[PDB]
Amino acid sequence: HCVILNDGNFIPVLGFGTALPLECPKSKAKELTKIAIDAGFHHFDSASVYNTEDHVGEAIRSKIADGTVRREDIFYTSKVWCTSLHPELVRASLERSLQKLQFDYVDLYLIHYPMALKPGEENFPVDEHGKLIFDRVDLCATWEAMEKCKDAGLTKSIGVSNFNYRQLEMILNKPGLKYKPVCNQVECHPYLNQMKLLDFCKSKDIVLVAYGVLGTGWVDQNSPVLLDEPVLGSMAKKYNRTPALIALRYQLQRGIVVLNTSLKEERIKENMQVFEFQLSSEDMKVLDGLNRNMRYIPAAIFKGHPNWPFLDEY
Amino acid sequence: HCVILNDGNFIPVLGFGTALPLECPKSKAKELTKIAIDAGFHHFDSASVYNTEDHVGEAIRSKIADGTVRREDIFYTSKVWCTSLHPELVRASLERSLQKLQFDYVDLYLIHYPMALKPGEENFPVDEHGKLIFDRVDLCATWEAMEKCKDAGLTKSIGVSNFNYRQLEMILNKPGLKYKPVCNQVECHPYLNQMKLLDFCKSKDIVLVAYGVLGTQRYGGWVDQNSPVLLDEPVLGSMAKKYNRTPALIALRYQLQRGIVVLNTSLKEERIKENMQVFEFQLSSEDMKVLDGLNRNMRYIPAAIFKGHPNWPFLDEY
Ligand SMILES: NC(=O)C1=CN([C@@H]2O[C@H](COP(=O)(O)OP(=O)(O)OC[C@H]3O[C@@H](n4cnc5c(N)ncnc54)[C@H](OP(=O)(O)O)[C@@H]3O)[C@@H](O)[C@H]2O)C=CC1
Ligand SMILES: NC(=O)C1=CN([C@@H]2O[C@H](COP(=O)(O)OP(=O)(O)OC[C@H]3O[C@@H](n4cnc5c(N)ncnc54)[C@H](OP(=O)(O)O)[C@@H]3O)[C@@H](O)[C@H]2O)C=CC1
Repeated sequence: HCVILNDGNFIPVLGFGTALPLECPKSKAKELTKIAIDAGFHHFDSASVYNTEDHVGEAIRSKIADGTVRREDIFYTSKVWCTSLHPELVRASLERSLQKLQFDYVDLYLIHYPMALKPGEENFPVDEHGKLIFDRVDLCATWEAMEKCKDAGLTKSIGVSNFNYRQLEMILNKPGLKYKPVCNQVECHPYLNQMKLLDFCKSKDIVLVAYGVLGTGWVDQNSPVLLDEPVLGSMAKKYNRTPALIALRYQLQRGIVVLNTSLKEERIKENMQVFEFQLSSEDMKVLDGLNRNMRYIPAAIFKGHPNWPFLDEY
Repeated sequence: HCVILNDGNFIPVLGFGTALPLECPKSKAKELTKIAIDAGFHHFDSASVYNTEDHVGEAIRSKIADGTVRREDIFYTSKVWCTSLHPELVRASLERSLQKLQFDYVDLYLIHYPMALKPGEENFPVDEHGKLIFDRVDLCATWEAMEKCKDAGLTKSIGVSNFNYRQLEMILNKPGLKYKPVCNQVECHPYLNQMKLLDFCKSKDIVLVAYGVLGTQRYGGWVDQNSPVLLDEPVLGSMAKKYNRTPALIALRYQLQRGIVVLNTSLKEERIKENMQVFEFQLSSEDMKVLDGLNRNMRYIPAAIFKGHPNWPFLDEY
């Protein structure tokens, strides 16, 4: 099951992300990758900052050798980090990724955040007081750097992540614009259905790829989470499905491309089930009523940045 | 190595926390307890809300049965959750606990947080909008319930956890006070040395028990997790090389020489052992004030779900 980006390319509605817990060995990514592939996953979401590329790349390659899948049956997304938003550093970043993955190209390249930091190896440069050392950049300048990457054939498509209405407009209403972003990858779940941004994105032919659709110290990790919501728990029993699926399907029927991950092979398989059922129109209106502007990933570490995308209503 | 509490009792300066990562089956705790026991640990920090007591109590009893340790050689701590802060519930919890652990008594009982929630089985009662159902309670009335638990012999010592200046004052300056809290168990580490709260507690014969002394980088998603991490702190990493010790160890040593009781844990037996090494070295006076200069008000455990509560302890400077 796919959908089609405003650049004529197609993308799988269900994607397996590859960001790993701080603990887990980069190597773990590789194993989980394979698992997903054998589970039917063809869409892999990764980023240069995650530092799992080289592994996610190895895994994909491995399944290419034993012919379990063809390179053109795999949609691989990579993202450019904040420390490489300066035009001249955008392409060096994508090639570097490609080098680790040993791919000729990627199927999607995103600007990870509409914010920039001091260029350098350290993905998180900081001062003597421990504060992230920001940096200003002409994003429209960065977007051109991306368009060229698409023209250079390094990526079949390009887009953005964690961009807000204005920031998206800032690019759309760009003088000279050649390619519009095919998507805005943002957190979106029943407690943050991102409708206002979703409809803006729809009225521009841009696809909203969702992450944090299930919500990722003792008290906080044991505080009621998203998949605890009774509006789900019950509705889950209704369809004899698990709440996480109810959560998944909900994002799907909205025409939202949903990402997702797990370290448990038992759950990874379970997520393909999202195609085994539909939600009544009445239930969809019920989930639309759970929203409460609960942004689980605010990117706290950025707050004082000139471009924090989450200050605006959307 | 012990230290004495203002109630005449002694407490091990090094204890093991029995909290478990959301995943790990409640059972894991048992195994982990036994492990640490066989590594020299005698102080075990626990709490009702963790639901690891019956397991932690099974490990201690098992080790008592095979003559590896005697009961009186184990300093066990429990805390009363937010949902049982009403005077008429405090003792019910403590007994509930003793039942699962199968202990005649606990060595220390603390008020887990200065905030209360809707009495009930759910430790995190919420409304139809996902918000926690707060509830007001007269802390002093609770402390009176805490004192009676002492006299009833159910606990040897009593204290508070995650209290700030004012909240401690509000207990100390309590008319008719019988037993001052023996300690204030808070989060404390090189990036949050709690110094101002530390001195106040000392000037009041209240010991300070530090948890999260190494870096949980919790609360927040993957993004925030990457932010500058402690064990990577150069000032520590270097200093560690200077004594041929691990950074975490420099961190545990730093808290000890300040008269602080430290809690710590791990799921790696290799690390649980390595911890005893905190007693094999000393940090020079100079190195001590170097680590003092690391502070940066970095609270990793804010108890975010409580922000809106009337008694959220982390708004005041301390
Ligand atoms: N562009 C951006 O800004 C961001 C992109 N992402 C992308 O999204 C991917 C995943 O998103 P993430 O933020 O982790 O959040 P998710 O919404 O995927 O939820 C995270 C948690 O879901 C749990 N889970 C998975 N399957 C099930 C199930 N069937 N039932 C119950 N719980 C389940 C997992 O637990 P367990 O591991 O124990 O199974 C995991 O910790 C990343 O790897 C990345 O590619 C993420 C954040 C930001
Ligand atoms: N009353 C309250 O409100 C609270 C009480 N607590 C108490 O404090 C206890 C411990 O505190 P906690 O917040 O967990 O924080 P800790 O500082 O104990 O962090 C625990 C982590 O330390 C890691 N670790 C242990 N030794 C080393 C080492 N030598 N080098 C590197 N990493 C190491 C472990 O990782 P790994 O497992 O990978 O080895 C483990 O996950 C709890 O179990 C609980 O009893 C905690 C929070 C709140």
